[PDB]
Amino acid sequence: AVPPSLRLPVIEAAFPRQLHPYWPKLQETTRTWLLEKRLMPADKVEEYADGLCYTDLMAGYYLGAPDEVLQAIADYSAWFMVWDDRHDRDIVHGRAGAWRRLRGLLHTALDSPGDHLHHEDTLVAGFADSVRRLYAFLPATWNARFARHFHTVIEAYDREFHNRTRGIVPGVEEYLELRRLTFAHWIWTDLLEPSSGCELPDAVRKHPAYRRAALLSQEFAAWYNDLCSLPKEIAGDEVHNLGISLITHHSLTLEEAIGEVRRRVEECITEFLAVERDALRFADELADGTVRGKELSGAVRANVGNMRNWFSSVYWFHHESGRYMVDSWDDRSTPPYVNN
Ligand SMILES: CC[N+](CC)(CC)Cc1ccccc1
Ligand SMILES: [Mg+2]
Ligand SMILES: [Mg+2]
Ligand SMILES: [Mg+2]
Repeated sequence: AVPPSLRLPVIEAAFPRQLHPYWPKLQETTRTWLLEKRLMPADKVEEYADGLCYTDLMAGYYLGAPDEVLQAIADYSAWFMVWDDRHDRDIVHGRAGAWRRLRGLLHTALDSPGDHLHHEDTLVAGFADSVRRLYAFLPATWNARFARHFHTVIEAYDREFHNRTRGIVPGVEEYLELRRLTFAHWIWTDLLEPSSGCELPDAVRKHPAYRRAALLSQEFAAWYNDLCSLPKEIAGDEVHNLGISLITHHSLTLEEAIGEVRRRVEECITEFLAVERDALRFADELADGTVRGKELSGAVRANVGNMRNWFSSVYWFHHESGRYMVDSWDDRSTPPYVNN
């Protein structure tokens, strides 16, 4: 059961959870990867990794993915969690130089991951290993789009570094634009395609129904994260959160901001339900009787189905993962799974 302040009855009633059959092997393989790439200390891997539920999150999202595709996605996603932790710790400890150098190496490794597989910085080497594997599934045109999207994500993280160092809370609209990048909306959307085995042509993925369904899936996920991660983020002096922007710039109380974020999250669901009908009609239209048409139709249908799965996976992840359980920590500002 979910606390009433975080409960979304429409998710529970209309978005039933799904789990990829590879999940049991995925859980252990990603844990071993985190250990072997030295992305987390061995004792913290053993104590916390399974409880963090990072593989559960992805195995509830990219249904139908080939096992090796899901493995690369899960490793990359766990890396992404550790990177968020490193970014936070660099801010907290004022390591502007270390952040800047890491930022530059990630930009370079993103374009040439093979060159960085054995880099002295284990965080860079881990990134490169996952990215090189992601680059082996689809044509180089997809790889170039992934890279373009992630260069933008890195710079959004750099903007967050500047905001927190300068004591700046973004305005609400500024935040919503930034959040599409710090949450990596377009990366998760890109990764639908290797999961269904097909790079979608620009004309297909830029169709308004596909774009809008993809957007709303990610807006829900990011703002639901904001709702559930607000306590940990307040305790950690994090400033990036829709609720924090509302409190700071619209002078809402903590209770008023929670209610406002909740209402915006709820609206994402029913806006998605409306556009999902249009997106599945588009999927039907692509089935024009040709082989390629059947392939594109099936791929769009699978991707839209996983856009829907993201709602339930993200919902339950926030209640299962130890990442957000600030009430259990000795130091509310320092999560125990983080390298401080
Ligand atoms: C730091 C976490 N994350 C993914 C690694 C950054 C993009 C957002 C996220 C949080 C919770 C669920 C799903 C994604
Ligand atoms: Mg964070
Ligand atoms: Mg973050
Ligand atoms: Mg958060």
